[PDB]
Amino acid sequence: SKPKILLVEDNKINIMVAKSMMKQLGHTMDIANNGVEAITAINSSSYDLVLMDVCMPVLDGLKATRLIRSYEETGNWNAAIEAGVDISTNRLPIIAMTANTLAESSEECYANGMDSFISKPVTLQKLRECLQQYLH
Amino acid sequence: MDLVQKQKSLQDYTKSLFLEGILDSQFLQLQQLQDESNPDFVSQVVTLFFQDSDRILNDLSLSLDQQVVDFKKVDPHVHQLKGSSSSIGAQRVKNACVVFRSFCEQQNVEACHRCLQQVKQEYYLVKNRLETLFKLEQQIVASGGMIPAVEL
Ligand SMILES: [Mg+2]
Repeated sequence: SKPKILLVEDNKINIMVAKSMMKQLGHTMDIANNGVEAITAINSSSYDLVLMDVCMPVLDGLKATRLIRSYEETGNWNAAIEAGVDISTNRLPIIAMTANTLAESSEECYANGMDSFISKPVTLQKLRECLQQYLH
Repeated sequence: MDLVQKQKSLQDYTKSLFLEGILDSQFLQLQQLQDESNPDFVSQVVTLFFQDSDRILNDLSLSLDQQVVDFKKVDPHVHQLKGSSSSIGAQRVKNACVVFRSFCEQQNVEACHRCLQQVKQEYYLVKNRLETLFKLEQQIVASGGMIPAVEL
């Protein structure tokens, strides 16, 4: 049972780099390009870890995380439905990837329900440190 | 045609780019990922960078030429270029984009024009230097030589 990992990121360069780093660490990942795609993936698969970009179009990672936490609390996606998202007790580890701006403090990540964060640019050592704590 | 001197020249050239601030240590992360399991990885990532960034710079150029400048159309382009540059270690492009975002925030159109020109100058510089890096590597490899792997 290899751990299942979801990468949520809108920047294609960032995806190619993170994919190769994770491969060297022995992991493959599913890819979502915005919060709506993340929710679609999460609704249909059971992940062991989600790496969640903060700033994305359509639905950002902070709102997506709140909606996933609401789902975990209530058992349904009604918060997401009310927020306009189209949708057809085991707390997901969600790690923010932040971009060094006022709009992306670690405290803000935490206030939207993220468990931890990695400061971009992602490096092998930053990923390693994260995986060794959150993947068993 | 001395391969030992070619390889030393390539090391010195690479070191110069770091000293000059054109590349930062994130570029080394990319070089570390390139191995027998991933042989052209750096060039592949950098080529994607150029493809995407060429398109962004043309889009930004159109957006700043419009009679009424929609800054909500401009900023996402500067943001994307900042992120991409950061992730390949194009430090001077990244820093020019950080300054650009400041003047986008303040809605200052004249400053933004100047910032766009600067980003272009830095982008064309790093493009020239990285295209040349790959040219030097390919020369050595096609001559039966080798680039030692970055084991950092
Ligand atoms: Mg993003």
